[PDB]
Amino acid sequence: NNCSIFVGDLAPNVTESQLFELFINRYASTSHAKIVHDQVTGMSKGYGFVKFTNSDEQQLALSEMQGVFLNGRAIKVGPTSGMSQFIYPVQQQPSLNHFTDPNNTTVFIGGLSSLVTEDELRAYFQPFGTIVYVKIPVGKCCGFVQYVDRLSAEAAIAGMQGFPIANSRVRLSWGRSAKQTALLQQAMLSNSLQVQQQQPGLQQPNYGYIPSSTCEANVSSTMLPGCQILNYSNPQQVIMQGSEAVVNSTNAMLNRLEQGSNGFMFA
Amino acid sequence: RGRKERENSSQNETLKVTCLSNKEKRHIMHVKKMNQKELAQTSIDTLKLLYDGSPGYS
Amino acid sequence: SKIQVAHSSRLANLIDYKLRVLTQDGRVYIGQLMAFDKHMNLVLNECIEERVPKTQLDKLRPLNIKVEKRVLGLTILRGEQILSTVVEDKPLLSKKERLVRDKKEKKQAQKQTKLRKEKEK
Amino acid sequence: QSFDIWKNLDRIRSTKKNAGQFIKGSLLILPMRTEDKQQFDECMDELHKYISKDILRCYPQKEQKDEGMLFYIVLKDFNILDSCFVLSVLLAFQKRLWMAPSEKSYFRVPKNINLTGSFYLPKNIETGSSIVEVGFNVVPDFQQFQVKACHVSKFMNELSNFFSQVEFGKCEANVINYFKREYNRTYSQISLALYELPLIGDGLFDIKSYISKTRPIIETSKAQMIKHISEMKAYNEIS
RNA sequence: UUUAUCAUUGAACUAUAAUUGUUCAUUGAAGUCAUUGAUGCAAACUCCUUGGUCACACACACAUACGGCGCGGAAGGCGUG
Repeated sequence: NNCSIFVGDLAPNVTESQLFELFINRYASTSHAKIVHDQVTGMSKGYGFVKFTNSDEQQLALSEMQGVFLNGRAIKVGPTSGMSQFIYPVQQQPSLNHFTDPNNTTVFIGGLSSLVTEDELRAYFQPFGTIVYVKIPVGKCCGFVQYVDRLSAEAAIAGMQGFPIANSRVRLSWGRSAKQTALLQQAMLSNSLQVQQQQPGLQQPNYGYIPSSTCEANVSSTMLPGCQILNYSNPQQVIMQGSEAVVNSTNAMLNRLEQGSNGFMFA
Repeated sequence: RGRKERENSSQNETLKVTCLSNKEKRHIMHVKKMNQKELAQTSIDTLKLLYDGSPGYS
Repeated sequence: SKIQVAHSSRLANLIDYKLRVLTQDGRVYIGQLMAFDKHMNLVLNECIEERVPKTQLDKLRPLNIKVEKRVLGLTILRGEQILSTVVEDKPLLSKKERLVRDKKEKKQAQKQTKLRKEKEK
Repeated sequence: QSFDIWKNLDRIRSTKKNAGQFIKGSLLILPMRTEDKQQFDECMDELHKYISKDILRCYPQKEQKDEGMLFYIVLKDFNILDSCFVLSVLLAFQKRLWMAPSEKSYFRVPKNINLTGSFYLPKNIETGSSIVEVGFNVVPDFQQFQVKACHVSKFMNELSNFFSQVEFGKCEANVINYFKREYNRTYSQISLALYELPLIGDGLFDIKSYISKTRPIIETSKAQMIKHISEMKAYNEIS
């Protein structure tokens, strides 16, 4: 619930530790407490906020601290939050499946003919973005393509939909990883919870990375914003983006054409 | 009024009048007055807080 | 304009009439007077200022005349650069209704003086 | 129909329902570019022998690049037929130099060529297909109009259907010099932008402060990326 | 229908001007927006404020031209206490 109480008219010799001792551990459990001090002087202005988890304990603390002796003066611990037309919109949650997760960047591919390999399936989904693994289940005619970016997954689904691989139309949707699929199979065999977990984020902001950018290959980088600074390596580590990237990619694609004209690789 | 307007209007239908008590209309008109004054006093202030880190904000 | 302006009235009696006041230029102001003074400085409610252009003046010299009207609202005009004033349009409420309104204003003013005498005690 | 200009000119004179009246307050500007001048001069002398001086005027450049010239062709107070004739001749000539260097006829258009061009008009237009408008024009005052991939008769019919619907009027007097100054200013800006292309690294970006301004930040971002890779490896691990 | 800045010079120039006129430009002082602008002309549609939206009747009067001989309201003139 996180009920907030606003203590006011406090004394000057009352720090955040004394307010946390007077708020928490007295028939309640205050989650946070912060006294609003001055911006440049450092002295307290006499006001402070205390946010607790339960609303009943915060209401009991506000009813018990109404007029209590706080450093020689009153506490005034009445609540701050909790007929206008304008109210903020409130929403429920979609219970966190693998469709309604905005951080879910792995695409479930199906409808295969049990004939495509892993390197060839990497070669289908390589220029859409950087990639981490292309492993597929055996005998299940399906697979998993996990990117790093979500816009790369959007481009992959918007381009690769309706594309027949080996005379067999593709089915693109969302899905979890292999460990989460094993956890869902273990929780669905007994049918107790069958709860999923959200995919972890990127610990944003990230100034250096540019989305939907691939690089296969000393480095004197100027770190200019028009170019690229950092990138994810192709398996995996973090590489500094050099200037001789399009040259190495051109040499790599010419080598790929030379080795694919003969039959040394099918991808 | 005209005759044929009276034979047309008194035969179509009879509508229902809604009406409220004294405290209900008083509370509703007081809420409408506070809404009219809070709309007359408000203004959109999105461009001030949306360009807050702009180099010409100062 | 069949208004029949009063035959023995002055500026104290012509108050709240929709005047059509003429100036030295001819910039005619139309509006209700609400006050005057010794120099004939006239405030004008819902006033409009009308002129004629220089091209329309040739047609006006011996029919339709396209006057230029600007809206001033509540203005206060000086008595130096004015020439003549007439009464164009009658007000909304009548003489008996203004008499009842003036009696209500007198009774309200006497009640306000009784309230000031009660607050002074 | 045919590949001749004059037969389509007779056809467009015939069945356009008294199209002899010109447009009041009409203006068109066609800026074109030629590799050489001597081949252009004979065709322009033939055009001035065919089209009068009051209708069409020509404006040279200042010879700043010395290789690519820029010539303005301003059609002022023109009729609908002379506009089609001038645009057909110029759109044939500025592509015949690349396609047919051995045909040698300034008024006979072959069949292998398609007419595709771009011409400016003033903003005060009222239209109330092969010729389209543009979005995000580069000129502040004028509107760019595009024609693409047409034969001779389709070019005639489309230009006549375009000028039969549009309504011009009230152009500014020395708007030609205004367009000249604005066009030269815009393309001098993009030429200066191409001049800024070798000056990216260490030239004019204050690299000495920009390295120290972003030296801890890229390191912390790289640490966040390494933490993201390690957390992804822990997330995909069965164990 | 009518206007949308001047001056010095360069390559020609009509030329009594502070090269006025014609094509191109460097520079110098202010530099209304408006050209879908301004003036004149002309029609149609729509919407706002006002009323006695009143009492009887859907009626054969008048050269002294019109029975002003109902209940009022709005503006005004004249006369009396």
